[PDB]
Amino acid sequence: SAVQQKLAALEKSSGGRLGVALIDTADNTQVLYRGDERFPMCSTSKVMAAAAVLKQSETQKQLLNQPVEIKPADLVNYNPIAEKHVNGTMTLAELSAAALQYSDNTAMNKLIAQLGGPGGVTAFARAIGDETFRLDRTEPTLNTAIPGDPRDTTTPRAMAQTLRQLTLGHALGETQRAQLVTWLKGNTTGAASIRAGLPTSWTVGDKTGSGDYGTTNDIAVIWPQGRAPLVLVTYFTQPQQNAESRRDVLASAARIIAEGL
Ligand SMILES: *[B@@]1([O])O[C][C]([C][O])O1
Repeated sequence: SAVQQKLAALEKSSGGRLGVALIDTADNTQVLYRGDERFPMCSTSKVMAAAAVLKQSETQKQLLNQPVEIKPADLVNYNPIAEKHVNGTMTLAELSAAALQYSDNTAMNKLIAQLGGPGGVTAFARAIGDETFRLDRTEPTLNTAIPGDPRDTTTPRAMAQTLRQLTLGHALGETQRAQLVTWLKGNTTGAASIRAGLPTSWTVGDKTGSGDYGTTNDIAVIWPQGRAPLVLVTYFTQPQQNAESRRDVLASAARIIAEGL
């Protein structure tokens, strides 16, 4: 199609490897570019950790209000929110919000621990039918994004389908679903990624991700005004270990997708 030619050309101009999956919920059609290739998830994995805790709260009604201590030893490389609560507590809700809306790495590690380790996050994925997602490490080492390394990867197709189920489907209870959507809509790190390639009137909830090898990711649910929502996953990684982020590629891919609709 025209879109796949344009995405292929974008990829060629960028010098990296681009993965795209769009689901149009109107007719359930899919647009895929390298949709079945594995990409390092980096912080896009945090959506799975938050959703897993949300699933736990369906039975543990008060779980999200459970205070969790933030100790200096818990601090890793990027903790914009946890930093503000060292030697104090944050609720599991506040940690989920920090993981999603500020990409706090310490918060992500507390969610993993709540789930009993990375195997606990991966288990939730299998439970909702995602047999591709795999989380193997904690922050910050899950961001190494080494070419060919299957650890901490998923495919654009698998992630799009799963993000659809979590936000638009019923993988989560109604209250949990609404909370996840509210959290994603309030993401603060995505202004230069998918959002930048779309009309300003469209409502977007997304989770960005970055890591080594110039890995630059964004996954988003999109509510166009008057139109059925869309799910868009954009994964991008590069061959140089110290390559710079390329959020512009994510915006250009989003723009090319928006043109085809
Ligand atoms: B994710 O990828 O987003 C930011 C942090 C930096 O380690 O992780």
